[PDB]
Amino acid sequence: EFITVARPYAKAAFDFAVEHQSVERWQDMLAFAAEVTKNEQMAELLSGALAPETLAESFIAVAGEQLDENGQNLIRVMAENGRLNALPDVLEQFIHLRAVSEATAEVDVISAAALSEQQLAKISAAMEKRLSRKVKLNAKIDKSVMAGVIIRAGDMVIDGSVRGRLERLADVL
Amino acid sequence: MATGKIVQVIGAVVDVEFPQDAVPRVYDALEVQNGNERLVLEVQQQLGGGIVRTIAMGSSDGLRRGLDVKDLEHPIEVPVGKATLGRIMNVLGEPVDMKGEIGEEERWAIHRAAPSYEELSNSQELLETGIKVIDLMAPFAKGGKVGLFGGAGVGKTVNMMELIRNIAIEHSGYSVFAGVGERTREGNDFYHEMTDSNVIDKVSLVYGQMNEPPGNRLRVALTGLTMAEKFRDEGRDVLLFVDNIYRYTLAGTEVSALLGRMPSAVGYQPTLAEEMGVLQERITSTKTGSITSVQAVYVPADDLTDPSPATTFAHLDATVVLSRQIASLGIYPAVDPLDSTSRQLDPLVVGQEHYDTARGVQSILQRYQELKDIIAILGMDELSEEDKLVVARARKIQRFLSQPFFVAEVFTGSPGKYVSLKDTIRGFKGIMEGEYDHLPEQAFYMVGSIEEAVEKAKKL
Amino acid sequence: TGKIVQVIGAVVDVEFPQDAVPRVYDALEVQNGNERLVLEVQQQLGGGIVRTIAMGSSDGLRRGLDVKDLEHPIEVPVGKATLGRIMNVLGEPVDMKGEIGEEERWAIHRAAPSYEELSNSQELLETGIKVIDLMAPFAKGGKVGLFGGAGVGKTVNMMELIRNIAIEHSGYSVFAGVGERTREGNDFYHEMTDSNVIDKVSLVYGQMNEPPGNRLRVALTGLTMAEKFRDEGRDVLLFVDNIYRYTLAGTEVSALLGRMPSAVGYQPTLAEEMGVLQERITSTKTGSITSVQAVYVPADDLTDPSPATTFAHLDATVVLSRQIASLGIYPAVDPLDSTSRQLDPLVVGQEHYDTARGVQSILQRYQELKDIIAILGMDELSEEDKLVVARARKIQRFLSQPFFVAEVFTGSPGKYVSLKDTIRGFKGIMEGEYDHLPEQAFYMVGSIEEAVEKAKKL
Amino acid sequence: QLNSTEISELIKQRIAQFNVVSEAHNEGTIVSVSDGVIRIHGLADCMQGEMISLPGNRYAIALNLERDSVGAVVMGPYADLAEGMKVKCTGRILEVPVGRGLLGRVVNTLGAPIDGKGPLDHDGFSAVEAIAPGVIERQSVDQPVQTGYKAVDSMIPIGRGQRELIIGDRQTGKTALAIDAIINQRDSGIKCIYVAIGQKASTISNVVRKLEEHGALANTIVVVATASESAALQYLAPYAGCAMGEYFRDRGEDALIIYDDLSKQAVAYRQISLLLRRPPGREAFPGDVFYLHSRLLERAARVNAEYVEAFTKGEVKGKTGSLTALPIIETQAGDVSAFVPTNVISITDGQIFLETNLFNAGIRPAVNPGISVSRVGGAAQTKIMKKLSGGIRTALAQYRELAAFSQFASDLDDATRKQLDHGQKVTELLKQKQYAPMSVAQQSLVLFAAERGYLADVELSKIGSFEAALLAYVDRDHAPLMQEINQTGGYNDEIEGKLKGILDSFKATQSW
Ligand SMILES: Nc1ncnc2c1ncn2[C@@H]1O[C@H](COP(=O)(O)OP(=O)(O)OP(=O)(O)O)[C@@H](O)[C@H]1O
Ligand SMILES: Nc1ncnc2c1ncn2[C@@H]1O[C@H](COP(=O)(O)OP(=O)(O)O)[C@@H](O)[C@H]1O
Ligand SMILES: Nc1ncnc2c1ncn2[C@@H]1O[C@H](COP(=O)(O)OP(=O)(O)O)[C@@H](O)[C@H]1O
Ligand SMILES: [Mg+2]
Ligand SMILES: [Mg+2]
Ligand SMILES: [Mg+2]
Repeated sequence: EFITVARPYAKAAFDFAVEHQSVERWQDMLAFAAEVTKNEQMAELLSGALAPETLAESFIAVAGEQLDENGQNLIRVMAENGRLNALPDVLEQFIHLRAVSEATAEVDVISAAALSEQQLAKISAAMEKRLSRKVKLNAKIDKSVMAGVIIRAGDMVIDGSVRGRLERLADVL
Repeated sequence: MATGKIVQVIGAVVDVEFPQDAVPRVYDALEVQNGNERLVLEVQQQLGGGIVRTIAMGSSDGLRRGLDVKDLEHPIEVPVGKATLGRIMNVLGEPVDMKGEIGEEERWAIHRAAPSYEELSNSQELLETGIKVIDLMAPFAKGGKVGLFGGAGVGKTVNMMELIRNIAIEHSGYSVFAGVGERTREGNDFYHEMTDSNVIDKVSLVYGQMNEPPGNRLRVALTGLTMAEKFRDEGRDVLLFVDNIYRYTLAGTEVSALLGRMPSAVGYQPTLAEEMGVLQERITSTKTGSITSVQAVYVPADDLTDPSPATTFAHLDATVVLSRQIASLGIYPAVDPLDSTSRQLDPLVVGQEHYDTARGVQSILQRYQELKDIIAILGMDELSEEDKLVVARARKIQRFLSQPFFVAEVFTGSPGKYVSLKDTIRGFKGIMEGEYDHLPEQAFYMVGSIEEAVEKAKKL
Repeated sequence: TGKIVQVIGAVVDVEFPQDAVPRVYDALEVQNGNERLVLEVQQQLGGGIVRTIAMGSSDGLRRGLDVKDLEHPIEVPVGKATLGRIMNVLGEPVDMKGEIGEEERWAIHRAAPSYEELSNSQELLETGIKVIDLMAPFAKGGKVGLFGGAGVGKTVNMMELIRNIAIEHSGYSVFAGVGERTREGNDFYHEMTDSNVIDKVSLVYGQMNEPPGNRLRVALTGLTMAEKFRDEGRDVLLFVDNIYRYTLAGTEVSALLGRMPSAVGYQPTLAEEMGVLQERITSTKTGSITSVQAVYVPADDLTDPSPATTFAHLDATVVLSRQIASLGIYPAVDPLDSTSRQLDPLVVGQEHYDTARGVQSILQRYQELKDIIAILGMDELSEEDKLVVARARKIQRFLSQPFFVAEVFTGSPGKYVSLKDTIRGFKGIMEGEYDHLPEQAFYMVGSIEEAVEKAKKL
Repeated sequence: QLNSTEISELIKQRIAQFNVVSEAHNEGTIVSVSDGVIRIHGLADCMQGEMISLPGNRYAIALNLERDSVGAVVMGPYADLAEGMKVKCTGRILEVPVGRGLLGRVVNTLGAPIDGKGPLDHDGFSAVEAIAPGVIERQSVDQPVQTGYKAVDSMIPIGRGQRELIIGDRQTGKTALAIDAIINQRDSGIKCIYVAIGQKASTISNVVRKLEEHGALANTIVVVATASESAALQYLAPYAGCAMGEYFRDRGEDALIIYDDLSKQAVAYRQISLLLRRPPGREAFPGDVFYLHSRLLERAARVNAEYVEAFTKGEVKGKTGSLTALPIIETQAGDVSAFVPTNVISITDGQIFLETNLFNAGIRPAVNPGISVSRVGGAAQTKIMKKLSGGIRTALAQYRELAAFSQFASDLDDATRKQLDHGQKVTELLKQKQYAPMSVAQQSLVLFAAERGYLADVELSKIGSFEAALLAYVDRDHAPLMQEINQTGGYNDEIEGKLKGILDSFKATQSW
């Protein structure tokens, strides 16, 4: 897993994209690179011991979607360090650094049944106060919980479900 | 043209990267200009793509990253043949005696495969060394291997000097001396002794001195073996002297540690017994020629059990054990007659005469060892009239095994002696059978042949 | 201005802006909840990260806390104001009295005095202990070390040396408790306070309850006060309660600092971490430090890397052994291993030297006979080897002595034996003038007259 | 999966332009600081062993040249350093002041004066790391170097150009013997060098004070690397000392170098290796710790007159040079099998074994003769000493063979009891007080007294007073014979007759 070795590359790519006000182009470029990493044949080549400046060039060849200077340079650095497989995580941490920079968040709302669209309005209004960030919502439905709602925002959760109330009563006794 | 570049230098270990077509094979030799001076690297491993890890055969200091490296497309190969007699060479076959270019006609790679079991011939021609005790107690055939075991200061190196001199002067045989991990003082002593004794023009010398990287000290044994094999293929009977196996094994331990291999029984490389078998199995008597070998082997801390001497034993055909106690009493060669042994000491090969004489001597000394402590506690005047005779004859036998060497003349000024096997058996049999009960003990000390004991007694 | 990014046991990793990264040994600070935690940085990793050791309980630290960079190393009160008061490794007062009225504060990391400034002294120091100042006399301004396993006497001996040297000495004194019992620290503090000598002793205590950083730096905190008193021109006593804990605390933290283990799991920098401390505890032309150090040896193994590297840094080495204590012979000094740089004919005179070497020769000759005695019994000795053995056993007894600080154990009153009075007794025992007395006449007595007087009662 | 100094802004630089211009291969920037090792980024033209120059006036030695990093060790206090500091590669290797003017000075491993007596008067600089003279440039060692100890000079001779290991457990006289070997040269024409590794400074000050009391300090160089100095300055100190001894060797003079506890250079090098993440060997020592000591000790050589003429460009003709080494090793619990002793016992030409049982039993210097060896042997002795030591060797060998019965000696026959009580007396004869070195005339006189049976009737308790009385007697009555032996070492029927007469008349008329 590359959660840790991806942090420096995502941070460098984001700090560069900001200087040039191209964050969106960089995100799409990384999203394409992290896809070419997943192809059946390319994932074979990435594992075999090729010399870095050969693997990097064969990888560059498969992408005209990369602005020839700054995206290809990132590919060449990651290739020199032997980390092209880390791109699918560079993408996630780039999206994270962006969401932080623009003060945005994305809340999952899980319920036994879909909400009335006034509840959703008040939920978003409330969370945009719990968090400084402008919040999207993704409503989701799960009939294990049977009343109330779960609000999950990052690693924080608010366990408003009655299922939670029951399991939390059982353990008082 | 030069097609590689250095990418790491960590001590003696250098990494070089080539385009993935031109990757050198293992054991290939590379070359680079370390300043105004050339340096050659031996490939040890092909790892990853294009990169190759090597051991420098020389001073690693002064290497930059990114130097151009040129790959010779052959292993380290050395000059061979008659041109090398009387010269000194390092592991790369360059002269280090300042007499200039070698004059080679042919070069051989030092890495080659051992003779098949199909090509060997068993032979039982006993070498005659001219040393009383080694000839009597530890006979060895052509194509055999002999190990001189002992601590420090017992006489391995001068015993090998004397064997070289005797074989070169009495039998005019060619010899090769591989100074694995040589002490430069001893190498200079050896050179001057061989030129003074006038044998140098029948010995070719290879020196990997101690002050050199591990790879030199490891591959010098193979350079010497390659010269010996070139002489063998001419149909000769060469004799190969390895000045210490123990330093061959330490050089292997160093090399293995540098490459980062996982260590084994007492810090020894994992490949110990395979390096030893690669060395020792090229020394054999083929149908075309023969390589005999004498090998000094230091036993550290007297234990005989740590992996180095423990693994050498599997290959030797005879063992001569030297003790410092015997040496301190002043009876050089200092060979212990009761612990030294040979696989060839049986009547079918040495004949009942020699076998009987050797077992007789061992029996007399083994009985004297019994009697020593009765002599200590009860005094000698209490011994039987037969036991006092056994004591006198054991003491005379014990004196008569000592001998003055031609190369020890620098130590004591006494002139050296060469003693045939016939005179050895005749003398020891005469002693054991009472023919000399009338001579004093000291008439046998450092005497040489038995007639010289009667010539000496008159002077006493 | 920095963030915590890892917390592994006692070591904390902090991330700073690229232009503000602290220097090595600078001290940081964190608000560990309702607390203030001081971190001392050990390594500058790359990229603005810095790796630190916590001077306090590491529990409760979250990631992402905010740490403040104090731009100076750890600094302790020092000088005359710190006298008679107990202090933390951080120089904070630990007795319930008020603040320390110090005028000046010193950083605890310092360079050793130059080779040019050192001084050497032949002036012998006298102690009430027969065996010490016979076999291993030591001199004013020099180093002494007591080596022993667990529970053989290296604290009682140090309290006796305190009693015999420190009360009868005018200058100030410093006692550093490094990773030993807090019970003993309280006992010592109250003994001093109840005998009204506490106003001449400065106490630093970093006992075994504390986390590794305190045990790691408390010895330097004590050396800094001893060095201040030295440089003022005075002459000082420095007692260290167990210097082994100072390297053990380094071994506990080494692997977390990401360093490869050495011979027996010890840090790779053992000899340097030990030398950088013991090279600044020395006397100089401007003033002198006399020091006694207890040195624990683990598993009674005198060849363990830590005692082995410590031996070289001491003038007089006193080696205590369990096989002597189990005989009830206290102090359990092993006279065939105790030694001193001062034992020379030129320094202690010919009579003292000659008696010491005679004692060693007899005791070694007795060691050589212990196997034949074990197998074949004592009746197989030559008529004079029996004499050697009897005198050796008498000498073994006579090296025992009662201590004023051991009355709590044996009830017998302490004895103070002058040097003149002990070389005479040993000359007597060796020359044969006391063969008539039984062995037990010598056990736990002072001068030799007490032995001839004790024989009358059996 | 762990990073290798791929960090945010360094990566961003490459994002901006991957093929960064070749701005300067001459310089780089510190990226890490810890335990005296710094990692440097850049320095494309660094060479292994090269001196790198830091802020202040400080240097580092480039030891690891890797893919995008140089690992270098700071030669001094490192805590001042900080990430981001700029650094330059000098084209140089480490050099040290060298010359005749160093005699009588105390210097640290960089040759800076540390005794406070003012600036050095060196004759130029010499590289610390140098190759030893080849096989063809040596000459056989056949000149004695006198320690003044009856135990050593008779039975374990040291010759000019030898390498004699002193090995034993702690506190057995390893330093006392080596420093008596230096004091004795005070008027021998041999320059001395004493390099102290990892010792505490107040011990070096004390041995310098003893060298100053006796006449020895004006003839010796002291090189100091105290316990608090960084590992690099302890590991390089022996090479600094050897480079100063080679100044004399290469110019037709004789020198003697005493490396104090090389077992503490091996530990400094182990620390440096383990901090650079190099593969640990046995006891965690690095792989090439044999190659560390081998290329140090192979510099102690005797060089023939032709090499000296070629080196000094004709200024010195017909003189051989020589450098003698006496490395010291410490063995924990008599374990000569450990990784460091088992290498240095294999490199050297001899071994002096100091044993703590002899040291306690009163035998000082506590040499063990049945296990010590000198491979040069009699070639390094004056012929009188060569003649007279032959009987001492066997007198002690038979005694070692009979020793077991010493505890049953009442039972023995008188024929062996004479051997046993002669061995005890010759063993009592080799004891010797410290700082009392004997001239060859005195050693030969006493060994003659012992060999020819004159001690056959002296009681064992009195051997020392016999020896002292004999030397005092000889110093007044027969001063010319001593002055002859000391000057020539010869041995003739005449010398033997005169010695026989001295012993007869002394044992007749004097008393002890
Ligand atoms: N020939 C001698 N006669 C009497 N005493 C001696 C003799 N040689 C040394 N000593 C004493 O032995 C003690 C230890 O000697 P020394 O310090 O030389 O040993 P060492 O091996 O260097 O110890 P360390 O390992 O601590 O350096 C010294 O105090 C010295 O006085
Ligand atoms: N036969 C001999 N005659 C005289 N001296 C000898 C003899 N054998 C060995 N020696 C002495 O032993 C010393 C070392 O012997 P050497 O063979 O080098 O020992 P090692 O086997 O350890 O190399 C030499 O200096 C020499 O003086
Ligand atoms: N001089 C002495 N007389 C009597 N008993 C003693 C003496 N010295 C030590 N002991 C005994 O040894 C025990 C060990 O205590 P201590 O000296 O504190 O060991 P440690 O050195 O580990 O602290 C003491 O509690 C006491 O029982
Ligand atoms: Mg040899
Ligand atoms: Mg205690
Ligand atoms: Mg010493």
